[PDB]
Amino acid sequence: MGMSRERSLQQYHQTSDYQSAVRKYIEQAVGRAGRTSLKRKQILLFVDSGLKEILAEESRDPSLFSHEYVALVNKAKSAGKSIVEDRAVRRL
Amino acid sequence: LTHFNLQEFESAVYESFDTRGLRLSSSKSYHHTGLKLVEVAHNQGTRDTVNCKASFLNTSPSGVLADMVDAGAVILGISATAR
Amino acid sequence: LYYVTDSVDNVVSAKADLLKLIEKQTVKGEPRFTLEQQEYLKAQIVHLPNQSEQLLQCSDAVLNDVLIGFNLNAERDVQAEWSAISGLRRHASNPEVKISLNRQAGYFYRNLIDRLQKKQKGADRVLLSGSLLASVETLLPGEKIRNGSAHVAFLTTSKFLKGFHNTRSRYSPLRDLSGAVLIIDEIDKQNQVILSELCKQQAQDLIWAIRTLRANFRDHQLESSPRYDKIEDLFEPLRERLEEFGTNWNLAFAFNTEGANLNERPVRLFSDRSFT
Amino acid sequence: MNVSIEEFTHFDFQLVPEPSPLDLVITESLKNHIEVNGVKSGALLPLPFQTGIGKTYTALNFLLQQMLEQVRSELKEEKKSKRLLYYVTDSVDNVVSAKADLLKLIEKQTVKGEPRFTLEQQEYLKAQIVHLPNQSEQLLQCSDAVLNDVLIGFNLNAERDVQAEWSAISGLRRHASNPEVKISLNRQAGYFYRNLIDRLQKKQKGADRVLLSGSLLASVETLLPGEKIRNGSAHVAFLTTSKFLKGFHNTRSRYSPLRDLSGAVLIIDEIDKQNQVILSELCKQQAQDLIWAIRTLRANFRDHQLESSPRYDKIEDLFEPLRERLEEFGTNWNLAFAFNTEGANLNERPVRLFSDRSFTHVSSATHKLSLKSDFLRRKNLIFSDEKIEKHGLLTRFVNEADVIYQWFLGTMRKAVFQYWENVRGLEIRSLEGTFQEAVQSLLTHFNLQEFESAVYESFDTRGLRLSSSKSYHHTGLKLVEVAHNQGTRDTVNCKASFLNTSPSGVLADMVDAGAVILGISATARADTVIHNFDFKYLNERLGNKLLSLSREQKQRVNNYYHSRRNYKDNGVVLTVKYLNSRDAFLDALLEEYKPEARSSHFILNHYLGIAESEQAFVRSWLSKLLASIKAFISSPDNRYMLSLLNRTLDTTRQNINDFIQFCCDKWAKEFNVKTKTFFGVNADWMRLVGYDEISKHLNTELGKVVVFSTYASMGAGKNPDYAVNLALEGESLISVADVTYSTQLRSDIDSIYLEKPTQLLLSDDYSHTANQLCQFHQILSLQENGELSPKSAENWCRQQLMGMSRERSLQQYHQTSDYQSAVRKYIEQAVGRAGRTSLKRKQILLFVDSGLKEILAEESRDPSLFSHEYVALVNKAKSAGKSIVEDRAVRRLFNLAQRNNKDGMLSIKALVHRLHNQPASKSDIQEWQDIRTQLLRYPTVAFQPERFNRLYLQSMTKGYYRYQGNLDGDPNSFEFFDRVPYGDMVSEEDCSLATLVQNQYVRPWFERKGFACSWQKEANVMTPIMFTNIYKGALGEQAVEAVLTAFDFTFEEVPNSIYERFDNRVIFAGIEQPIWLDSKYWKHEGNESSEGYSSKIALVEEEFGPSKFIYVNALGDTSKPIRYLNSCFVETSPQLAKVIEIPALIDDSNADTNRTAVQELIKWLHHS
DNA sequence: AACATTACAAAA
DNA sequence: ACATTACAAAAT
Repeated sequence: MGMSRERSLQQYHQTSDYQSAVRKYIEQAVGRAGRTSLKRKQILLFVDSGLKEILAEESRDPSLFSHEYVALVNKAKSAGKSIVEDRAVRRL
Repeated sequence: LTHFNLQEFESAVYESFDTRGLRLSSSKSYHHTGLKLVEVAHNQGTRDTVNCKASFLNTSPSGVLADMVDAGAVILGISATAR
Repeated sequence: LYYVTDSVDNVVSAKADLLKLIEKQTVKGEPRFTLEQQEYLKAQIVHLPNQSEQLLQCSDAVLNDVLIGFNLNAERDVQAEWSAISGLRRHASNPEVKISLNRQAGYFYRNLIDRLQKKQKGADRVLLSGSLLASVETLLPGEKIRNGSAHVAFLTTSKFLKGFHNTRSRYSPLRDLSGAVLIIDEIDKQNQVILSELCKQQAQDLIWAIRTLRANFRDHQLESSPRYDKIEDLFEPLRERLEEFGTNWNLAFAFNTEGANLNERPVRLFSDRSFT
Repeated sequence: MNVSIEEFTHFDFQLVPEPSPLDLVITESLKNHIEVNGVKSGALLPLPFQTGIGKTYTALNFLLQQMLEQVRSELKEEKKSKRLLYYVTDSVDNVVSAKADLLKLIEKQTVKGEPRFTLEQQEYLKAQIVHLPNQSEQLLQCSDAVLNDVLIGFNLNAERDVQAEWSAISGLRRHASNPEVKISLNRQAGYFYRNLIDRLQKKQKGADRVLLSGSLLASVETLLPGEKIRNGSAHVAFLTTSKFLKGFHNTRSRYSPLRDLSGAVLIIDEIDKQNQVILSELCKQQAQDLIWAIRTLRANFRDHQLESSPRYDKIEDLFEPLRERLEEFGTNWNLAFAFNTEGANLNERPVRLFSDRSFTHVSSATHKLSLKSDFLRRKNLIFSDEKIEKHGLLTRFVNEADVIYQWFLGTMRKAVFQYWENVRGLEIRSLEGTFQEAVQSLLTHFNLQEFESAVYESFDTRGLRLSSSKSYHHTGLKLVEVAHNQGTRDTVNCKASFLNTSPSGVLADMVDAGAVILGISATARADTVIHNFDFKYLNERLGNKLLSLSREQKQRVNNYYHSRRNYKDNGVVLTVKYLNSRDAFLDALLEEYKPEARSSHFILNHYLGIAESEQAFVRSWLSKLLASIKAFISSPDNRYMLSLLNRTLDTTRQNINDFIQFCCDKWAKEFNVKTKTFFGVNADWMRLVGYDEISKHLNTELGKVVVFSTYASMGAGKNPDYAVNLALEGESLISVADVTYSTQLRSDIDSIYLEKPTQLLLSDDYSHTANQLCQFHQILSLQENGELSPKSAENWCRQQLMGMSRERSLQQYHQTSDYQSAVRKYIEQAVGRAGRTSLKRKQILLFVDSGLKEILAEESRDPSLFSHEYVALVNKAKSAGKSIVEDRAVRRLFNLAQRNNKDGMLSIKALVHRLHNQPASKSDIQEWQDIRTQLLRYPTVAFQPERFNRLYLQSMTKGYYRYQGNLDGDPNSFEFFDRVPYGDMVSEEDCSLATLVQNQYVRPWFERKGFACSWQKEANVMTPIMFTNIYKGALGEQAVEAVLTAFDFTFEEVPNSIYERFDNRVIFAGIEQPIWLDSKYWKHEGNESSEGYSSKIALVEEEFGPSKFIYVNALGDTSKPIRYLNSCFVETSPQLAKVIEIPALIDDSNADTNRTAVQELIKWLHHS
């Protein structure tokens, strides 16, 4: 019918694919900023609070995550756990 | 194409062999069937005939990658968010 | 061997770093490769940019050599375009000139390579050796791949999907991927790059196409030479299907619409081809 | 705000300036055309107005008068469309200058001393004139504001593809450096204009059509000058010939003037040159693959149908015969298979075939090429039979395919016209408004969209169209190349290039479409078909539509020219000299140039850079040129010399220049006169410092000037005059007119040297195919006019197809009188373009290459309109007495007799072959019967025929002639008239018509049928082929039919299965078995075999069983016995014979019927 | 009443 | 063995 981009985005935001894409963008952003070996005493990360509920849903193996991404995920998860629908069951 | 007098399909055929010359059959998946969008509208310059202009996607990017792997190519994809 | 990534800058930088690695690699403290071995290794690596940048990086001497060696120096339509582009080149002002220079470079490269391929396909095929071979390999990096001088190619994803020219035709890597090795940098973005390439295909008029196929497959036949052995049997079911379909839908008539609301807006149909 | 038409209300349209005799010459001639013919008929008026007499002023005054007539009609008719006016010439510079002079004429015209037009009237008049340049120059003259307004108003400002291109071009515009940038800028302007106008037209065609008004309308009219013509704001257009032929764009489509020429007026400057210009476009057409085209037409016309709506009424019947022909052709040639070649020599070289489409066919193959369908291989193979099989030839297949393709294009034109008629009927809008929609609808109903372009160009060159008239000028030629397809080595294609008409045919089409054409040129009626239109063909085709000046009008023009160029009464003398080559003279200056050298040949070979082979040629060119220059330097009063050569003296021959320069200096020192030289004065030089330097030097320095140029460099609008400074010139100047020191004081060239023009055959550098078509067109035009015999033309065509050199083509051309006419045309133009002013020297020196003396001495036209210099040249040449030359008229008569005989010879054979092909057609029977009827009714005609022109030849005698040739052999070996004093004679007596008509039975039949009983003593008489193969047979058949009908016999029409095998079928007394008849006019040996007669009889009985066969001789001795023969033509008993032979029906001594023979025939019929 | 943008590659 | 050149327009 020819709807608008805002309505397509609203349709997309109801999927867990959207959250995975958000976390992918955050991971790339924090990874493209640690390219050297000389580090300051303190590294400050400031995050839009709307990302917190998303980043608390990271569940993959952190064996290959960067240090900044692990710090972000731990800080988000520090607020406890939130009730979410399992991706596998809904996909089933 | 010259034996069949079908030279006007030449370009089309070439493009097909670009996107489907890379090709376990009755498996069903959007990634190797694609989609089709058809517009039925009046022909240019004449107001009493119509045409059916169709745009196709015969495969998805994942289908293209699977085709390259199945064609014998060894692919090393390097990315931190590769999976 | 292919090194593929999305950006041109990453391709150029990766080739530069490979050359640096060849130059400066050491084992146990001694240099790994001698100067001759380094030169031989560097000779096997080729870079395939878009056609405009391919033309603009060739000197006027190389292009004059190519034109003289293929007897295109007297065509007028070719010499006028090349003279105009050389004049633009010697007057490279602010990018206002550069955009036009790039566009004309692309068009001239298309025309020149088309004529060169046509000349090489015929019986009066030019023999390539020495300075002419060097000039052609400078103008056509794919000729190095075709001859066997080089086997490593640095290119972008879109260039890989479209292919590159040599003296004979346009070579498509996708049709010759048996045994090749691909190193794809930033692989997850190649999904979007490939999708953008796939969504650019030309639309087809289905009524015209089916009518043409039905009209031409009704009578026309292949020759029964050994080159066409068992090829005619591949098309018989298609001929039967076409004849039955044309009988069913009355393809002798042309198509039209009538009624309300069918004129203001064209009809749009979407199909996933299975159940949507 | 723009002026309106309501301003001319108080203007008086009867007050005109005093008209010059040239204006009367135009208007008086054009009025009698409206009287004799109608107001809707076109005309062609060639006006021999020489340059400098005021021809541009006259043409522009006529154009302004037409503009005023249009304004007056609009005021009185207070909505008819405006009458279009076109000013067409070859050069862009001439177009721009003519428009500038028209605007100046509007601004500065006065009547009785008061200004003719007010400021607002002047603005309104200037608003009606438009100029149409090429698309690149059209774009580059629009400001960025206009283009931004156009893009914004059509919502193209956000498209990326358009905006990137426009940004690139705008960036290029500001950085306009040396032409290295300008060439690319022009190319990009052309491409961007293509894309932008295409998008604008697409957007205007759809429902979302932008409304144009105010600033957007002004911007669009600035970008698209044709939109002004389409709206009706303007109706006068200045454009070039090529632009006129191609057309121009408006907001809807590309407008083609050729399709809308009804009522338009064309002013064509330098008309005779346009013959060449038009040919160029005609030679640029795209080649067509005939195999692909015919296969596509056959596949798509087999099933696809048009809709039966009222818009398509009676259009399908236009295409039904083409469908039947296509299906029959496809079965005949097995178009289900693809084509290929095999054999020796068929691979190294492609096959080339040339056809004039009537009687000139040439093949590049040494042996006849055959075409065979191999069903086992499923292929169509082209063979070379190393051993006549009429069926199965490549030439037959190619000719039939070409015929079918052209038939399809013509039927598409007819269908477009019918669609326009139906649409006009329904929606009650010109032929141009429905042309594209009709083409699209027809091609999409038939699924034949790939022919779209092929249709459009055709309607350009054949939509401009007294039918059975035969002439090369409206049939054209065809060049076919059979060669392997690209990329595949087992199929071939047949690429064909066509010329469907000649430039003369195009001009005749424009005149017949309702256009009034004024062609202005001093050499407008030259006697060349190579460098001018064919005016014999134009006269034949147009009749009184081709206007001309009477003797009194010509004398008025001559008096006006003499009054403005009075030489004799003002003491101006023209001294003409003819220069021969002098070897010792050149040797002297050669030795003085390099005194250290041993011989002059060493100097030419080493110092001048002349190769030893060409030295002699140079020694003829140089020794003449210098001989003029010296004679110019020793002349005291002369200042300005122009040397017209064939080759440019640029830096490529720099060394030669030095030698000439040296000589000049020496001669200057020998005569104490300063001399300046201008070498290499060509078109590129004029684009640089632009001939104003020579004028300034003549105006400011007291020395002689010698300019070295060529014929090609001196164009129509070059104007080589300088501003006179009376201090530098003495008393040598003379005024030859009566004008009171009009504006500036200017003089012209005073001394001239003329070389013999050389490369007088046209050529095309666009491509190899275009040049081939140009050469073939020239050969065929020379054959059509009669300058070549058919044998010479066929040999020349064969050599051209083999690929000869230009020198051999020139040698072929030099043997014609067309060559001499072209030479004299070039000389006349050269001397006419050098007398453009009225201030003349005491003496005017003309130096002429002596090789021209023999040519110019053959001038024979009326010198009433020649210039003074040309008359002086002709008189000087003729001063050597008269030379014996062959008359052009009689030689053309011989050549045309041979041409007509050959054309009839081949046409009769083709028609008979088509007749002996069962099933036959109906147009073929009609053609055969019409030919016989025309010959019977008009054996000789007084006027030149129009519908059957190739059945007759023009003889020197009246009603009879002599010939000597083999009527069954080679048509190229026939001789006619006094060349064969003792030969076969064609007249009324050799056909024994007078003795035949004396009989009491044939004569009433001839009167009631209208057949001539005698031959009028006329100049047009039938060719020998028609006298022997057609006329005598018709006489015998008619005599036999009348004699038998007098005895109560009935005759019925033979059916097509046995046509031309037997003339008639006989019914008498109701005998239920069929009876077949054969008649021979007089006694002749039965060259057809008895086995052939038996074959015919068996063929007849195969379809009709037993019957009767009669072989009767119309005229002969009636005492001979009546014969009975069997099926084997052996004499047998009357009780079992099947063939009855009658030796004579009417006796040849007293014209008495053999009634006994008729009675015996009746008894024979009673015995069966 | 949702959501809220930049960037690029091959050109024909 | 002939004969013996330059110039134009519309561009696709």
